[PDB]
Amino acid sequence: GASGSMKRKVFYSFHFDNDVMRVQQIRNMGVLEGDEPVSPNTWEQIKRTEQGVKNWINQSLNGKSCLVVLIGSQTANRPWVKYEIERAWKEGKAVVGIYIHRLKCPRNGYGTKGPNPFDQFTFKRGDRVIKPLVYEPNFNDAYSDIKNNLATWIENAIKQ
Ligand SMILES: NC(=O)c1ccc[n+]([C@@H]2O[C@H](COP(=O)([O-])OP(=O)(O)OC[C@H]3O[C@@H](n4cnc5c(N)ncnc54)[C@H](O)[C@@H]3O)[C@@H](O)[C@H]2O)c1
Repeated sequence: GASGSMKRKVFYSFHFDNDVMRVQQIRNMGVLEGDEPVSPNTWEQIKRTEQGVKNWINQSLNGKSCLVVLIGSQTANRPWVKYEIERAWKEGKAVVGIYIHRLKCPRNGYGTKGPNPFDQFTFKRGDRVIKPLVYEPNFNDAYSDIKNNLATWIENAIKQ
């Protein structure tokens, strides 16, 4: 029989102006099925109102079992990243973080390691306190380390 592929659909949460090209490398690995971004002009239209942004986030997260935060230098302070993490967690979805400063951006090279966005918050499910999982790729050749382990990392978050 012809072999098939089955990839988990995910929502990527990240700081665009610093990390969009690093996240592209993860898309290129072909391991997860993340939604592609809307165009810049479409994003500007969405951003005209807070309700529009929330509608877009809520709709994009709806059919996703896992939110994947790609952690760069400023991700922890992005207000819509906070909203996305909160929405995914409140909706019972998996939440996981991956540091991406060791992915080499064609423009900015290697990045500054940023704070863990999740550490600013206390997460609970059913009165248990949980810390979302965060993975730190190998300092040298982070691309290959991520590619080899990303699918498992997301399944670990799903089972949490
Ligand atoms: N186009 C998109 O899909 C898009 C863009 C930005 C943010 N977001 C959502 O908001 C969250 C927070 O991100 P943020 O804090 O960077 O938001 P933000 O609203 O602060 O980002 C605005 C910036 O996004 C850039 N941008 C928009 N569309 C882009 C694209 N297609 N490719 C490259 N750059 C693009 C613009 O340069 C702009 O400066 C993200 O996790 C994501 O869910 C989505």
